[PDB]
Amino acid sequence: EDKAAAERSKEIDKCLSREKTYVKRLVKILLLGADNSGKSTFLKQMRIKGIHEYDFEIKNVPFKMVDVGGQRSERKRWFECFDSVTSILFLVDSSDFNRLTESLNDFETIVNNRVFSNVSIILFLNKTDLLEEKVQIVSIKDYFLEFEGDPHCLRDVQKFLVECFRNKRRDQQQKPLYHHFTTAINTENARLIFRDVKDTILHDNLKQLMLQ
Amino acid sequence: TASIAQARKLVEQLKMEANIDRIKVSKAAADLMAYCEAHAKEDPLLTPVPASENPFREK
Amino acid sequence: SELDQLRQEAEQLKNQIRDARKACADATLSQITNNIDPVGRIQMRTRRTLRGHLAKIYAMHWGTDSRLLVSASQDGKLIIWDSYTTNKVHAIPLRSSWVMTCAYAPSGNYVACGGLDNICSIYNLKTREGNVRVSRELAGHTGYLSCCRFLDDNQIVTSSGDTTCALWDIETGQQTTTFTGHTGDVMSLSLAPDTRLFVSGACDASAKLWDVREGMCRQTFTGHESDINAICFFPNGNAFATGSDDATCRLFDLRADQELMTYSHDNIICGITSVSFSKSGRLLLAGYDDFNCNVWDALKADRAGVLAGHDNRVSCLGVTDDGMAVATGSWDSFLKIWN
Amino acid sequence: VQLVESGGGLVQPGGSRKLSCSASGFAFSSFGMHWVRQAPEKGLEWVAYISSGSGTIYYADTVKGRFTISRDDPKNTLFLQMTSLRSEDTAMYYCVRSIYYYGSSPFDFWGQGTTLTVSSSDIVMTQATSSVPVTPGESVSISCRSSKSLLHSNGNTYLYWFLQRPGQSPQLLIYRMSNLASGVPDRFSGSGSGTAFTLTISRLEAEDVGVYYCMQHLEYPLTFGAGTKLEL
Amino acid sequence: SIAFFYNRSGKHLATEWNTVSKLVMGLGITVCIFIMLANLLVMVAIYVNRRFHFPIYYLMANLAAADFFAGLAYFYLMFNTGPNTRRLTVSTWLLRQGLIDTSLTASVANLLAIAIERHITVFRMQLHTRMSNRRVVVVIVVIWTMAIVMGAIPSVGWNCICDIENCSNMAPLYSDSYLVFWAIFNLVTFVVMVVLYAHIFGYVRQRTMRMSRHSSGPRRNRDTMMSLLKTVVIVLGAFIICWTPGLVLLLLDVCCPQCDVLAYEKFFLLLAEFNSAMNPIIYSYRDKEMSATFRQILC
Ligand SMILES: CCCCCCCC/C=C\CCCCCCCC(=O)OC[C@@H](O)COP(=O)(O)O
Repeated sequence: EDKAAAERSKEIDKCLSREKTYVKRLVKILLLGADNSGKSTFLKQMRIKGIHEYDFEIKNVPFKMVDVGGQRSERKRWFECFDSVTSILFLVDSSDFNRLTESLNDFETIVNNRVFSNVSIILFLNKTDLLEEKVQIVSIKDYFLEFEGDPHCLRDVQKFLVECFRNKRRDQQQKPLYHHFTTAINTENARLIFRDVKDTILHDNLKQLMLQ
Repeated sequence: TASIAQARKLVEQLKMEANIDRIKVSKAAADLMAYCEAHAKEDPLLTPVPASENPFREK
Repeated sequence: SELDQLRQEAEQLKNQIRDARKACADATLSQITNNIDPVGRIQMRTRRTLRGHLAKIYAMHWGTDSRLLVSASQDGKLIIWDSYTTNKVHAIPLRSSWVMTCAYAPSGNYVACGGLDNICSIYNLKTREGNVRVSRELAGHTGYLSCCRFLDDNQIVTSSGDTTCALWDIETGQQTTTFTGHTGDVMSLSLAPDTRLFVSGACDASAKLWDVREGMCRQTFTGHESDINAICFFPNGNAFATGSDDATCRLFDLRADQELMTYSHDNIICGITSVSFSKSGRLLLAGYDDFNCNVWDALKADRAGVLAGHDNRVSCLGVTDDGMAVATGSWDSFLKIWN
Repeated sequence: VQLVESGGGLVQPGGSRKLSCSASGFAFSSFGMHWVRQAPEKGLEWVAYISSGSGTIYYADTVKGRFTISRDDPKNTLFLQMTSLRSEDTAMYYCVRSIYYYGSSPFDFWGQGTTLTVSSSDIVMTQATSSVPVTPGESVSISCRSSKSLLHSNGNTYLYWFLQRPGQSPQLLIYRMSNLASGVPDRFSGSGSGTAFTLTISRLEAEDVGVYYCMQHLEYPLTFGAGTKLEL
Repeated sequence: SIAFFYNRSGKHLATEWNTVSKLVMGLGITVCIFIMLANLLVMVAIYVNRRFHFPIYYLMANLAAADFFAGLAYFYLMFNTGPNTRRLTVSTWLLRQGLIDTSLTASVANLLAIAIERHITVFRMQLHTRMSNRRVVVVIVVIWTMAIVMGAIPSVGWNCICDIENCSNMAPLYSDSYLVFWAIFNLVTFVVMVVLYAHIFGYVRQRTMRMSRHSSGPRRNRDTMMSLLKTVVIVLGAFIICWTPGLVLLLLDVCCPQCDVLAYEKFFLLLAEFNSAMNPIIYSYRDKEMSATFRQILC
């Protein structure tokens, strides 16, 4: 009977509607980096052929890290299926002074895309302890120019590295850019991302409510 | 030296694509037109179908 | 050296190919079609609306029975629809939510899908256990899968973003033939009605006609500007139509080696996401990023209708094998049947 | 792939007996199940029905009130409860799985059957073919008829054909009067327009002996035609 | 006859059009045209723009319905006032006044409903675009149901037509226990929505200060905390300006018998109906898309 087939359709709708609540509170984060950045160790501290999505939960909020590998070099509009993500996480090696110039270009191409507008950025300067040892014995003036600070002060070099990243955006006044000098701390890395995506949503609500 | 083989195959493929049979564009244009006119009555979208035979309106 | 000679040889081959086309380019399709009756204003109405998808709809395909239909979405689910009664026959959950294509087997026992996971998965629809289970995963591509079209119950053709197309044997599970020759990523694919040749569009403004039995490229067509993201085959099987990001569509012929008609207007600046033909080949439907769908007089290039009613960019578009309906999906997670 | 029913036995009039059926080998949560009884020497008779998810329940007019049918999906089992057992309930009870979507084949798999002994409108579906002698290698036709037209507005004719081999559970041959069930040889064919139906066998064999039944699915008080024995 | 109550209430019955009567009618009518037109524009813009189909805008389109009604309820009263109030019967008098209360109650209750929607989608970690339309429609029907109840109780017994001794002077047919009950309803509403808006400001202010080291990108800073204090002041300041004199007269009529509250009553009510005209320019002016939508509607 065609009336018993209609009950099967309505039983499917009940299963579909049980997932609508989950997807209405889902936060997607796109993870980018390199081989030396430390993407393998960073995910090892997270208690969870293409993209490796890592679904998990923090403070009863669903999360999902869309961790592309080397495929992120693709430069077509089709590859930008991530226009619905809420934030972008970027891992950078602070110790490797030679590849900092290389790591400063791929950042420029991604954050200036016309698709990733209305998307916030998070920066994780990995291996800060190695930077502390690398500085005070090796100068950064031999690797970079236009550095007016002292090459033997951690706070002077750190205040310069972040500014190099922040100056490669031609669409600054639409969304913020957060930066953290993280390490293999293994504990605060999940909580630091939580605050950055909490205030990203808060500053989307304030304009949507006409409250600002 | 390095791209010599790739360009050697490129001209070989170009050689095959160049030496093929071709017809006049006027002959080709008539063939497409003759197909559309012959199957005009069998198009329920160009010529709308009465609501009795419509499977999406008869309910 | 020899590379300079090969470059010189390639320079003069293209001149003789253009001259061969130019000599045969005696007239145009527009001049011959200057005396045929116009089709008038096509008016279509939303008969049914298929609700239930939770995210953007990326792909949709029609069954050969002209009643069943499959669709895919960013949510990561596959739904089989009964277009007559808006009844969900099946609901297949996928492993990866980044699925950009889907296909229906001509017999009806299988469906296929793929995406940014670089593999194509085949699902058995007629099982004795009463469920839907994956039959085989087809690995062997180095880029994301962008299109797939069933050849037989045991053969499928897949195109990928690694600048190649392949032919598989589902029983064995190994790549039988690999089609090389493109430069950019292949975005589209279209099986011939006879199922012995097919065409593919890539992000280099080039379309190539292949041969499944021989595995070699027969013909090449140029004339677009941006990436070609939509290709379809004329019902006669002797021509095909393209659609690119430069807001233009063109009609190429496999025998004349030439573009015949150009489908563009000054009020359209957005690209074409989908292209489909009518049962008689007199209409040409194309989706756009301007949230609408446009109907073109294929023999006259004159616009003849608008399929408006979607709240976002139109992604998918298909016509049934009997020509009685048109289904369109879009980024607002709805499908609509137009008659 | 397996449908085992048990719980029957000798009972007294007025007593209560509970029938349990256990499924193993398929997605039991998406199948609507049935109870079909058969007198010790007469034909089959539909009894009850429970949908998938226990949405709708139907009963026979002879057992309504006294019988209750329930299912336990997580445990993969189906139950039948009888309270006031009379002397007309002596029969053999089968369990039949059935799934309903566009293009499905219901009533495809039948159980094994449990016996029960008690020591004490609707479409009338006919079959005037009580006995027929045949010879292997020939062609035969089995005729049938119904009171009402089984052809529906949506083009579907709801007539089914079943085969009960000696000492075997019934098996499905033709569903919806024209479609051949999976696993059945091509020699079986069906015909008819809206009232008179015929099942045709091209070449006979040694395993075609048994009783051929038939059924309607147009209105849920399902009725079976009388048996047709292939004497051979 | 209402002439029995009016003489006992110290009121007067006009027989000819006066200078005050002409000025009040003329000045109040031109206000009514703006209310029924500006609030009608907000209705169309929300419906014709697909970018306004979110829960916050449905409480703003509902506020236009409450304010558009408040224009009709003033259009009716203006005609039946002056040389026309010596003609209404008791049954028509209670209908004329009952339409005023059903409109002003719906307007005040919609101001509180907006203040709770903002407070909900600010302390919750979910996007307002990804919210369901179930809570708004539940609130919308409750707003309209309570307003009709508050406009029907004085006609079913809560009036002084049976207790002729103690009832107000401004409304001779209304008991003095119903003017006090209405003043409490709105005074409590204002106090609640002041607290709701002062908790939003204090919460976002403590988060902008915390995310100042890490977040040097163009968000937060002082343009955040000065475009949010301005909005709170305007929504709260307008309520005080257009509603504080009205409530003082209501509690002065009941409490002070030796008060000439009959002189200011005809202008303190017009000023209270001007709030229904300032509302569409307070909740529908920050949206640059809404302003752009207005121009595309008016030619
Ligand atoms: C001055 C009032 C400030 C705000 C009014 C509050 C809204 C209604 C709430 C509760 C009931 C109060 C009823 C009396 C308030 C004054 C309304 C009124 O009726 O004023 C008289 C005015 O029609 C003209 O009087 P007539 O010329 O005799 O009709």
